[PDB]
Amino acid sequence: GQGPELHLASQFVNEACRALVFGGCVEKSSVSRNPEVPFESSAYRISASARGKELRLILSPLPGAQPQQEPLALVFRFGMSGSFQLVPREELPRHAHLRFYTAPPGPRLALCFVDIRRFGRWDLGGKWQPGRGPCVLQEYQQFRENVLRNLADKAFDRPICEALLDQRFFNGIGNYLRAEILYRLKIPPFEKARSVLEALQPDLLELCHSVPKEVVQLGGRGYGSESGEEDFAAFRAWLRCYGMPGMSSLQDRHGRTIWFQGDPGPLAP
DNA sequence: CGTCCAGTCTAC
DNA sequence: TAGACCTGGACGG
Repeated sequence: GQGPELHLASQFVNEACRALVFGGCVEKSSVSRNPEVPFESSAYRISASARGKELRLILSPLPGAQPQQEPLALVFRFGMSGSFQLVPREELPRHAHLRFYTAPPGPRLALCFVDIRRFGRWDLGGKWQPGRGPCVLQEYQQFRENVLRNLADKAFDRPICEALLDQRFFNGIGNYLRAEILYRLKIPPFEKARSVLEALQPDLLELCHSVPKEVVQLGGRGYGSESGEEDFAAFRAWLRCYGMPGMSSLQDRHGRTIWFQGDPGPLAP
């Protein structure tokens, strides 16, 4: 996911788990190289927040739950295919690598971290990844300032399309978003990043917030009340640039495809 | 059958 | 920097 997907995933955990109690251990699949979660409680609640391209779960035992335990926080990065599903315990999807089991009474469910390609990670601290800048959705002013006060950084020597994937400065922006942001302003993707940002000290940094916010406001992205194909219709409709007919595409220097209209820009391959 | 395509992370 | 990390779906032969 990108920032929107991580944000909706955290909203899904919050609404779906609002009225559930979990019990027992946190089960990791055998094949996952991520760490075992050392956590057990007779009764705990699960809640979530997103920052950029990370999601933090908090495991919160109820009063008197046993064995005595403090709340535990886990931070997830989703990679290409990470997600959360709430499923009936004996219909686990394939590639459910981390499971949280509801406690009785009621229908026995599992909250699953599901990750086909296993690019996703999680860590035992609750800490956000040091080096990631502020969330473009939830920390706009901090995000904007952190870019504008570090324009000398060699990160801004690169093309604007490459700079926009640098999670030190645009935590939450990924490949579809960089195409959608740059198309809204018709900024050539291979313009020098420092050139587009010096010109700023509704601009590019504001759309780094408002464009991803639009996706959040659509809802869906796997987390909606509407069907899987229904939310996917709404998203494909909203996209104006990414993989759309009549648009150009090039490989950036890490081989990631950038979609654009018109002038590729000066630093183009 | 085969190829190609869809965000870090780490060893050069 | 360039390759590694993975699975599956679309498409070509």
